[PDB]
Amino acid sequence: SASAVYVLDLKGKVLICRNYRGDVDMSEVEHFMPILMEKEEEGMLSPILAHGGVRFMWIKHNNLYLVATSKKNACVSLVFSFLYKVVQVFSEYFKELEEESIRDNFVIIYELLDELMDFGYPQTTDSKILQEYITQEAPRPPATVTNAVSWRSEGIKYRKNEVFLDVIEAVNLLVSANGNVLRSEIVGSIKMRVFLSGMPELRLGLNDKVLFDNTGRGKSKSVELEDVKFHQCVRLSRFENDRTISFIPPDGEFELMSYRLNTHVKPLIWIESVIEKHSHSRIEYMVKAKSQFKRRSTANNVEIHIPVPNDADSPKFKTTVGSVKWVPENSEIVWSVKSFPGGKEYLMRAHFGLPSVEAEDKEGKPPISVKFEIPYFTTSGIQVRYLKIIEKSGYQALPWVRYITQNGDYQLRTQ
Amino acid sequence: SKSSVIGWPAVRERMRRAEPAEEVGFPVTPQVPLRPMTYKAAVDLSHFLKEKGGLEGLIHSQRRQDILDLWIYHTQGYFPDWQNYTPGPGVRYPLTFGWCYKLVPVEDPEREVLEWRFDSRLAFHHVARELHPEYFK
Amino acid sequence: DRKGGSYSQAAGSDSAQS
Amino acid sequence: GNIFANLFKGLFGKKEMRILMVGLDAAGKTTILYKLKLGEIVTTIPTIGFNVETVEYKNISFTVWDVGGQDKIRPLWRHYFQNTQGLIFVVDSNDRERVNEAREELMRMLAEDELRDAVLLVFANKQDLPNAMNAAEITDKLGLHSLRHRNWYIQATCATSGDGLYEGLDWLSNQLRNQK
Ligand SMILES: Nc1nc2c(ncn2[C@@H]2O[C@H](COP(=O)(O)OP(=O)(O)OP(=O)(O)O)[C@@H](O)[C@H]2O)c(=O)[nH]1
Ligand SMILES: [Mg+2]
Repeated sequence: SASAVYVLDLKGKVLICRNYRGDVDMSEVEHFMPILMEKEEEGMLSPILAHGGVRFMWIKHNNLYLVATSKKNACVSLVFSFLYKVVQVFSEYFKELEEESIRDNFVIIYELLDELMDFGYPQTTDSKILQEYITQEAPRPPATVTNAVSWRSEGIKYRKNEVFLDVIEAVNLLVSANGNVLRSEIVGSIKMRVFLSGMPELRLGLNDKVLFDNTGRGKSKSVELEDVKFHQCVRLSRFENDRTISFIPPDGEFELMSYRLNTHVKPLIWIESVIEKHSHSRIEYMVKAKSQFKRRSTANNVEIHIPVPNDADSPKFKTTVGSVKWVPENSEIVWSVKSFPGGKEYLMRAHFGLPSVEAEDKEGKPPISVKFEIPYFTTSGIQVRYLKIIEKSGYQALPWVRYITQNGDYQLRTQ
Repeated sequence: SKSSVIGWPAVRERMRRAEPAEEVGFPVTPQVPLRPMTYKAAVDLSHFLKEKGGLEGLIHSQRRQDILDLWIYHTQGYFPDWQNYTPGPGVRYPLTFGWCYKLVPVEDPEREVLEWRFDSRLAFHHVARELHPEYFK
Repeated sequence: DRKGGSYSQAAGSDSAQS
Repeated sequence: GNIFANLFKGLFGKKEMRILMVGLDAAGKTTILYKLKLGEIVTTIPTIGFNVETVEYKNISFTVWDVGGQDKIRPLWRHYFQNTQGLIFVVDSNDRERVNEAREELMRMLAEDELRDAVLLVFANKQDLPNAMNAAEITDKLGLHSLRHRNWYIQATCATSGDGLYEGLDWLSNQLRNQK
């Protein structure tokens, strides 16, 4: 129940404002900046502000804060969802999200803001559907918005029918300083770029553990996805009935399903790091990286970030494989490895100086995070079984998909 | 299939060597298609096994079945899920339609000795589907 | 070619489940 | 890469080296530094802070950083331990009561893992009174032979006369430079 959706800037100036109900004065935005400054300086800053009887709930963008004022007991989750949809629409329409496009795309920005939400209740949020009625370079609105299918425009024709899938894995490991992993969860991400003719009804089929158990084949390798979040095109009733994933793919790239299940296996990359930091004399980084993944998979662009001292200077890196560089901007040693074959072992021996004068305040111990990304390797073992592409006209589709394994929240707690 | 013919003798020898009663990860061949075994493909595989021998009358074992499924997946790209048998006790029919292979007693269904027996009626009659309509959807 | 694993063709449905 | 310029510079002398001047107060450290730099016995007030000078001998710039022996300046010797290659210890053989304090200070300064490549340089200062010990009694009392991985050398230098300074400089050059 947002009262006025406005876009701020880094200097407190409102780049664009669009009131939806008018129950909140437009002058309340001026007090948002002092309130945010006071909250930040006292540690009480939150995404949802409160200027007396009006709450300023907004998120932080790349360069401006999309603060949406409200007065009644409006849904905070609804406001956040509307802000996220607006950000996604802006990203789809404008390749950059900064002040350069706010002051240059006002003619289309105002129209998009007016069409997106009326009276604080959003009605249209599909970028592809919205691009057929509001353009910066007007006909009647498309029937897709009025029709039930609001995520697949009818009449789309292509020379070929090729759909590219992307099974992107997110290996997140929360390893404590004691050497044990606390939070080790893998979140799947099935992002497909559907490019077909017409409005095909894709029938996604995978080797799900529940599906295998229901069919009676609960004995082979099946992915045990604890949480499965289907897209808007995916029919919730069909999935709830008999695990049938049937939905109409959209035109372009979109996220169909987002699996998320816990992982009880050993980490793909094991980092054994030591800190022989002398008392204001020197420091040693005996960091060893052990690859527990399969030898047939190579972790391309492996970047194990080792947090070095903030005031360390004149550092020396004695590694074996991969270039090691220290970035003073990040205050850490980036153990960058181009190709990391499975089962390999890279040993590094850091050595950096330290000023004689001790630091005035503590700096903390940021966790060490690795940036391993091994393509063609599915840690969860989930494999796509079938993709039922059915069209009324009748055509031979050529679906495609690739499996990519990377590191998500794979941080290692320091000592 | 020259590759299938070559792999049939080695697969049969490995199955015979394994008695009737280390590397982590799931590597995938780049560009290799993966899909469930079809009824026609299952029928062709059953016919080839019957003609070449080594599968009809062999003692059914978990290790031998797993090795055969892995070899079939490696040589054809078929998932190792269509080589399933109906629950016992007694004669177990193939879960996938078109398969000509079935398990029959040779003497709890787990301790019962079973052997692979060719059955041409499996490719035409859905014995497994009729026995377990719920499992077939 | 493509970084992150070469794209592989997908099947149409579970042919082994009818 | 090419090292022709380095070879040309080394053909006529390129190495400079460094040195440190630490010890108890009134131990002849300032007078020794003045004699090494100028060559005269200059009377100066106690070193509240520190004195930095350089000595050019044998084509090597022997920079000397005098450090006082004051109580408030005793723990300040760690400031010069950074980017330091040499260290010279000035003993006070004329102060029997301060000999133990000087030995304790030398042991404390020698018990740091940052100062490991600095070879020991014991200078017998105030070598003009009959109460001064020899070059072995002072070393035996200080236990210089028990300093593992430490190259120490005891030399007797007279502040008023200046004898033995050349021998100490030659020993320091031989310990620092390992060429012809
Ligand atoms: N007359 C005489 N006095 C000496 C001799 N050797 C050392 N001293 C004493 O040592 C002191 C040397 O002090 P400085 O030259 O100013 O420098 P320092 O040795 O670091 O002493 P502080 O400045 O107090 O730390 C003099 O005041 C002398 O009293 C010597 O050979 N003859
Ligand atoms: Mg002095």
